[PDB]
Amino acid sequence: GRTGRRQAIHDI
Amino acid sequence: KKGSEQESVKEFLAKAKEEFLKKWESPTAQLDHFDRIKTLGTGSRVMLVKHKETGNHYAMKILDKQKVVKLQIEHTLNEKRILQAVNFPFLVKLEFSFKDNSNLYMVMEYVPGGEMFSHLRRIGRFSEPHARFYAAQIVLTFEYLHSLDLIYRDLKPENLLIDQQGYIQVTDFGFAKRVKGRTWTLCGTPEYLAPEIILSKGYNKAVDWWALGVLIYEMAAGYPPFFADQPIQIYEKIVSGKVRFPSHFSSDLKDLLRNLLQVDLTKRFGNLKNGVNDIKNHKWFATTDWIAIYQRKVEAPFIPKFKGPGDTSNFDDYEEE
Ligand SMILES: CC(=O)Nc1cccc(CN)c1
Ligand SMILES: CC(=O)Nc1cccc(CN)c1
Repeated sequence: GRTGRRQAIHDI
Repeated sequence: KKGSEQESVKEFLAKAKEEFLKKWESPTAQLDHFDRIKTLGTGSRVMLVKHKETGNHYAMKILDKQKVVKLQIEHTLNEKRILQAVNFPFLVKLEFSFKDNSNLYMVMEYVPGGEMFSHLRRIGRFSEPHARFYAAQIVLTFEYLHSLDLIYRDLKPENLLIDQQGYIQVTDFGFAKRVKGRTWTLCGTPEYLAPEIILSKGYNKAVDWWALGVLIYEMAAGYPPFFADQPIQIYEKIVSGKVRFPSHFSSDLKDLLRNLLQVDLTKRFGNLKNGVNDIKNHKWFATTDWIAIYQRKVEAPFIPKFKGPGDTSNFDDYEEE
């Protein structure tokens, strides 16, 4: 799994 | 006694809604008023700045109009309008906002303790009492926001700053929205999305309660419950209705998390007849003095070190543009 900072998603 | 406590919450929320509505219906500075110091965070940036006149430090969020090209635009207006109208101990305070030909700017109080994210990844996980202290603040913040029909929609440790008392400051209202019933935008962060968002269903404030379940799990485990290298694998895990727990989780914690990370909205805590009280009165929170947390009377599990005004030592480094 992703251990670094996670980017939000703005559409699909 | 619990009856008195419930009446007092009702009273506080009615007064909070009156104050919010005054500011919501009737909502400056300029860039050369600040020295830019250092980038504190960046995404699809926030800089430490120093106000030239007063010498006060602030966190300035800079939004490039050339990047906010997606139909992004509504969300930016949501963020500014909401932040100027709310008032709660665990919400970051907006101080100034302005715009120029290139950018929009929101200038907020600087919270120098760094992101919960950094501290959690460094120590690995938090013990349950430590995690509970942070979770209690989020519970109260969402009780406040939801009472105003605001959904937050981006809870995660990256967005929770630790202040000089060791308490949380919620930042980044970029997806927060006033929603009287349901809303439909697909948005958030993959590991923290409720199943109904992924499934393209209209949804309501219960997605924030699901996300509290993810956050409590991640704080207490050191990793989130739906964990994979690619977003599509994460989404398959979220919608399955399966969660496994570390062997060190208490049974009270697992019980609370099974009720937050509940795919069935007729069963999810925070979404039932008793609302937030199914969470506040859960056994895992039995030691929590809700009013003492709100009044910041509880000693925090740790206090970040600070060398003085403008100290950025608790933040990671970023490329400067
Ligand atoms: C003066 C004042 O604000 N009293 C108040 C308000 C709301 C509810 C109750 C009921 N205990 C009392
Ligand atoms: C107001 C403020 O300081 N915001 C901030 C700082 C650093 C990082 C992030 C990104 N979650 C946000």
